[PDB]
Amino acid sequence: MVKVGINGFGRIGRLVFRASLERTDVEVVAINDIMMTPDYMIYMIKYDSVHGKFNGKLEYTENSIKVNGREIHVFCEREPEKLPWGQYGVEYVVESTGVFTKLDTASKHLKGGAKRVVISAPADTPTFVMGVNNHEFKPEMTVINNASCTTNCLAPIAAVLHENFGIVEGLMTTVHALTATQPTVDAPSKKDWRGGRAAGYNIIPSSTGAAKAVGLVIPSLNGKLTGMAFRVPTADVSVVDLTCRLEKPATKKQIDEAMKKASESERFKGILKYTEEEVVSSDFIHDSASSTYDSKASISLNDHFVKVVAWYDNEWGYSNRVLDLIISTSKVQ
Amino acid sequence: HHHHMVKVGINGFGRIGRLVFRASLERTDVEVVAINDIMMTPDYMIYMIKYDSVHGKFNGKLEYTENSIKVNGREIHVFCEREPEKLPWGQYGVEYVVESTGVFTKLDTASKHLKGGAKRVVISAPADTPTFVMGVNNHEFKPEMTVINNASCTTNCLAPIAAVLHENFGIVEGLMTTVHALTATQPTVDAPSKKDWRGGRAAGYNIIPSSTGAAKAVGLVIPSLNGKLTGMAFRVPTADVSVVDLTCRLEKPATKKQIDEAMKKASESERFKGILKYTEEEVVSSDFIHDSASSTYDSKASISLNDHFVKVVAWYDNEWGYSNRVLDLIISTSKVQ
Ligand SMILES: NC(=O)c1ccc[n+]([C@@H]2O[C@H](COP(=O)([O-])OP(=O)(O)OC[C@H]3O[C@@H](n4cnc5c(N)ncnc54)[C@H](O)[C@@H]3O)[C@@H](O)[C@H]2O)c1
Repeated sequence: MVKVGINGFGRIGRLVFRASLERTDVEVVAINDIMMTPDYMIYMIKYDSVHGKFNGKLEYTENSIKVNGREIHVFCEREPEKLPWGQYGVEYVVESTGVFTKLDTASKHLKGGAKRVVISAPADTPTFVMGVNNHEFKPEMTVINNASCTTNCLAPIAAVLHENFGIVEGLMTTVHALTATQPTVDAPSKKDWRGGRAAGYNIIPSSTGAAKAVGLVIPSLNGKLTGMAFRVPTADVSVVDLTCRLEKPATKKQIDEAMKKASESERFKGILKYTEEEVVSSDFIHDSASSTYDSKASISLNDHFVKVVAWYDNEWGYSNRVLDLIISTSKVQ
Repeated sequence: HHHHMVKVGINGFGRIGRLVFRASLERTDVEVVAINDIMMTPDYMIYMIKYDSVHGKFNGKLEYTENSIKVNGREIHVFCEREPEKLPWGQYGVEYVVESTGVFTKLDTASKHLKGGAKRVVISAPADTPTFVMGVNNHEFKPEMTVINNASCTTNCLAPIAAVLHENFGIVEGLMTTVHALTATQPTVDAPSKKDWRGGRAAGYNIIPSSTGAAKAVGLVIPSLNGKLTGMAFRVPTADVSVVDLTCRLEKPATKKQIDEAMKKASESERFKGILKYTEEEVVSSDFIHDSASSTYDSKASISLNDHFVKVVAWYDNEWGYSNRVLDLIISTSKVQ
């Protein structure tokens, strides 16, 4: 078992934790969050507005929680440099506070004896998408990141189109569920004015590096994609809308068959999924895929110009990929 | 000199017909003198006119009688007929009838209003009649076209944008997405929708893929674009205001700055004034509530991958813009006899 510490017990931190309870090869042994105490922490585990109630046994002390009888240490430390991760045998720290997305600060987790760090967001570190480039990990890379939820949805789709038909150029939109960075009312957002507007009552254009980032995980696509986002009032589950020009001709049937084949390959099993059903966003709540290709919603203008639609639970799929990446890179020493 | 004030009848006081009516109260180039409906009585009509969850309260005197309503002293006759051939529009001086039943789109069907005395009919939706978008092809109207339609709100947003791109740089091909506010055809809970399974799912709690013919229909108002665009929609939980997201390949190289200039110049032209607007501000959808443009180009949100491949973002109040375009089309075609 790989012993994991979680820094920042938020939407991603708490769902990484629930996901870990379903795995036999990884175990969360320590949690840090400065806005919680252990008794409050088990309340936040128990009740979840998106993913429902957790029904296992939950107990607390003043410095630990117990989940189905297993004790997990709880820190409350604002500075990563001060977290004694090594004292509790933590091998990997999940860095999911949202405020240490830099190699500079995320590396301070190693000072306390963690051995590796996975940042749960894009960062100035090696970047990985499971299914696409996780086998490029090198053992000296002590601090890495798992990209964004959007990159994890788009990269498998782009790899299938590019490998089968070749992507000449592409532009992406993601229609994205609300996240914690948005306010409930019109509020200050110095670096992103539109992002300060009331989240629940607006379609809000937003910038994203996900399409560019696909060029980092798929090098031959460097410079050939870009895109943007619209934030909309839903609680969870987002969708990628990728318009691209293909080098070689592909009928809509050939695109469907390529996506279906890919969803059945060892490389993308559980990561890229395939549907022909009349689905809507809530149908992917608690679906652990990184990407589900929507055959009926995707459309072609012609054999060289297509719009592909792919769904992702931005909370649950990404959290499961964080654990997948930890397991994958842990085998590389 | 000036043009006459066109007398209009509204058939179907549903959401579109009622917003056309409200738009006409804010204006002086047209007046609605008669309203027909069968799900409403005159006292209930003034309640729906007075209060609006999107567009605010109407300030002005509203009264009702057994067969009419009064706005600021002016009497408007209210009908409750089933077979529109008997409707005596001509007795009340009605020149144009706005067909906002949300059903009637058969050419002969809509023509029944001419038996009562109306001269012309505008269908407030796509239909198997001549099709028009203000600023794009309204000057193609011929006086023998007694029944016409104003396309859809999405086509009225997309077509001005496509005209500027196509005329300045040339569209080779394009794929469009519209992220669209809720409409009345969607239910509040998961409910049967036999011709559209996704569209029966609860509207307020889902992103819902949907079909739209709007990108293909651009070929009807811009014939050289026939077969060069298609697209789709995502319905999302907002009350009003939608956005077109158009990904285009261009013939002539265009920098992002040249695209901005072309949209800006179009917004200042007599052809597109008040129809296509331009912004460089950090806007969000609620900033377009009660904005009567067909389309507002969003400079900061639009993005170019290269000089030949661009994504253009354009906002539209799907309720208020289209309602004002219906009245504009009435007026524009009334001048052609
Ligand atoms: N929510 C998503 O859909 C999603 C998907 C992929 C990646 N991410 C990324 O993952 C990160 C977390 O996002 P989230 O949505 O879980 O955020 P969140 O606001 O729900 O959680 C952040 C947590 O960090 C805690 N925290 C803040 N500063 C801390 C500190 N100094 N020490 C310890 N704890 C601290 C907060 O109390 C909070 O519980 C962000 O970088 C975000 O961009 C989010």
